[PDB]
Formats: sequence, structure tokens, C-alpha cells
Amino acid sequence: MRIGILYICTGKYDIFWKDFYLSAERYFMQDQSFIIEYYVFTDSPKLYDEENNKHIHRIKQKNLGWPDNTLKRFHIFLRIKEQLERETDYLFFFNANLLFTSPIGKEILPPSDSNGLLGTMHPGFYNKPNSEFTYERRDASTAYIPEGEGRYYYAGGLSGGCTKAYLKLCTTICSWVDRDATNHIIPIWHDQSLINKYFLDNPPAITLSPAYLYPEGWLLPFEPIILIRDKNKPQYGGHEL
Ligand SMILES: CC(=O)N[C@H]1[C@@H](OP(=O)(O)OP(=O)(O)OC[C@H]2O[C@@H](n3ccc(=O)[nH]c3=O)[C@H](O)[C@@H]2O)O[C@H](CO)[C@H](O)[C@@H]1O
Repeated sequence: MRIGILYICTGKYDIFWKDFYLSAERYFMQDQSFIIEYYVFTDSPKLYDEENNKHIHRIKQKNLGWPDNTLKRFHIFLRIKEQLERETDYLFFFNANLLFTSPIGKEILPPSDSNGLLGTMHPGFYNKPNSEFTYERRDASTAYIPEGEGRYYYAGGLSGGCTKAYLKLCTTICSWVDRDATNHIIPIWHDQSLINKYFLDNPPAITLSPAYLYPEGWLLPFEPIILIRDKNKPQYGGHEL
């Protein structure tokens, strides 16, 4: 089947796209059943390595800067809503600085009988209890959730599921941020604080171990599968804006 993979890279984050694109081929979508379709949102005219592979689709999108670039990601997925219904069956989002290390496959695709959602544990909060989750604790916010509840702390570096179930997600949170905008609030950990609520209302069919979000340099009780490139390396410099 045809699986769609969402990817955002604006400003200088187009430096991350390449090693990701190559790694995606080596490891993602290996066995013939599956065909990969890149949906890239960039300011830039040119994306590596284009021309050559049809599937990859460059989608024009300007720079909104921090924090709007991760806050309004879901409005970015809806500019092309109708397109995602005819050309895709499953959806996924990968962080710009992600990288593949070990093969992937059908193990991450939600069963069709379930809700059809996917989340991933956060690498820093997988060994911690509810007391330490960094949700949003302001009542007037749509991302408000108090103490003693919430099962996990999901990260926004990876999320997906069936196209239907994921678009409804995209459409849901789009209102939630917009509603906050009229209430004059910006959530603390905007991509996540919003998402964690949604995964609280409707917990994903799958929760992926932080092996799929492996920070570089770290020592975890896991085998690397998908990796997080370290931004404070002198090649990247923390700062892109
Ligand atoms: C996994 C995690 O807990 N990390 C945080 C953050 O990672 P970091 O704060 O470590 O990285 P970041 O916020 O610079 O990256 C945000 C991601 O959004 C996209 N992008 C692209 C171009 C651009 O100009 N700005 C931009 O934000 C891009 O794919 C990038 O990977 O981002 C995650 C992805 O949502 C979450 O939101 C969290 O806030």
C-alpha cells in the first residue's frame, strides 16, 4: 500500500532533508508491498535530490519562524487535505533532524480494526512518573490537563496512523490552537501539549518505544532504530531563524 510521510523543513532546516531522504530509502518501505511518498514543505525552491524521483513532492510554504512553525504545522497539512485522501492510506510525521539506523516495516502500522493512531514515548520522560509530565496546566487553555491523570508523555517528533484518523487529528488540533489564539494563549510545548490531550481523549493504537526516537550521544537500554541528530553540533548550531 501507499504510505504518506509528512515532513516540514523551512529556513535552514533543508540541510537536514538529505541524510533523512537517503536513510528513508535504505530503511523505510523495504519490501515491495509499500510505496513511499514524501510531502515536503519548504520555503526553498530546491530540495535534494529532486527531479529524479517523482514520488517526492515539494510543497511550497514560507517561513513562519518560532514558534509558529511547529504550532501551526497542522494547518500546513490541511492546505493539501484532499490530496492526502486519494494518494495515501497511512500517514506519518518525522522531525527534521531524524535519521534511520535500523529497518522498519509493518510493525508500526495500526491495525485497521482499531482507532488508527500512533504515538511515541518521549526519550526524556519514559523513565519518569506522572508527577513529571510537562503538560499544560493552565485552565483557559485547550491543552489543559491536571495531575494524577495522563498515561504517557508523547513526543511530537513522530505521529501517524490511518489517513482518515490522522487527518481528523490534524483538523481537530487546528481548531484547538485557533481557539487558544482568540483566548490569547500559546501552549508551553505547543506541538506536544496539544497532542498529549488528543492521545488522552483517544489513546493511539500503538505507542512506540523511544528506540524510534533515539537521541545522539545518549545511553539507553535500547537498540537504535530512528535517531535524533544533535543540533548543538558545530555543523548546525542551535540557531536557525
Ligand atoms: C520531540 C520533542 O519533544 N522536541 C521538540 C521539538 O524539537 P527541538 O526543539 O529539539 O527541534 P525544533 O523545535 O528546532 O524542530 C521542530 C521541527 O519542526 C519543523 N520545523 C521546520 C522548519 C522550521 O523552521 N521550524 C520547524 O519547527 C522541523 O521538522 C523540526 O524538526 O520539536 C518537536 C517536533 O514538533 C516537538 O514539537 C518538541 O517541541
